[PDB]
Amino acid sequence: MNQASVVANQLIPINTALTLVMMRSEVVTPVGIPAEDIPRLVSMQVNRAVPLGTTLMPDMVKGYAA
Repeated sequence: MNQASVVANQLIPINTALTLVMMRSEVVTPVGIPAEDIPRLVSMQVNRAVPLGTTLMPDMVKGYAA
């Protein structure tokens, strides 16, 4: 209950460096990268196109580890 994940606020194209305008948060299931990790994600690249409204998962971000 109430646990938020990072959700794409825009289509995020492949190999694009994440910016704050790209990353909303929402309480969804399954649970993705926690919202609190957004600062860590800024400037990291996604390794695939991430459609609008997709929950961002650990395997979608180059080099990401919690």
